[PDB]
Amino acid sequence: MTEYKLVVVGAGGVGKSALTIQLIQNHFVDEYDPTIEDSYRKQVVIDGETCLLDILDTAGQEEYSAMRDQYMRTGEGFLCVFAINNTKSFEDIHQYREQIKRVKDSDDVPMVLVGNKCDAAARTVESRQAQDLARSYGIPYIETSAKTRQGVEDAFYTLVREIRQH
Ligand SMILES: Nc1nc2c(ncn2[C@@H]2O[C@H](COP(=O)(O)OP(=O)(O)NP(=O)(O)O)[C@@H](O)[C@H]2O)c(=O)[nH]1
Ligand SMILES: [Ca+2]
Ligand SMILES: [Ca+2]
Ligand SMILES: [Mg+2]
Repeated sequence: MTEYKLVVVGAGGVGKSALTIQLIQNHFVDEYDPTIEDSYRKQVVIDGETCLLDILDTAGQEEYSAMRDQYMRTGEGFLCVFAINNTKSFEDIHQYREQIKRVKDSDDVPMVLVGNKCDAAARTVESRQAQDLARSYGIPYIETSAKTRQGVEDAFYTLVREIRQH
């Protein structure tokens, strides 16, 4: 069966782990335990193909920025996550997209932009602003909530579909 190596990146606290755990384990993690580097595996059927997803959940706390480079090198596609109630996390995306281009040494890496926490009441990043950033990179934008599970499968499965176009 086909294996896809996916990496989830973005600032601290935006919900990378909650998104991943919703996908893999079908529950919402309410507490905040910062991640170092965790890996998950799951067999799924996507568009009639039996796939193995190997997901690397990375640290957003900038103390681990150096260790991240070597883990990210093996990734085939990246989920770049910000939170729609955290303007700085959106402004930080550009940096993660530069780190990816450095570790992969390529300008054409499969990637999806994810605006998480779309259940939150205090939105400061409008959908149009994120669509414009995604358009500049040539990638899809999807909004998610790890809390309600909205968009979670869509975000990960769209990333697989992007890997398949490359
Ligand atoms: N309301 C809401 N809260 C969320 C959502 N996703 C994550 N959270 C909450 O935000 C906090 C941080 O989530 P977490 O997934 O640990 O963030 P992270 O990006 O993995 N942090 P780190 O980079 O430090 O590992 C948790 O309290 C979690 O419940 C969401 O979609 N909606
Ligand atoms: Ca819970
Ligand atoms: Ca985490
Ligand atoms: Mg504004």
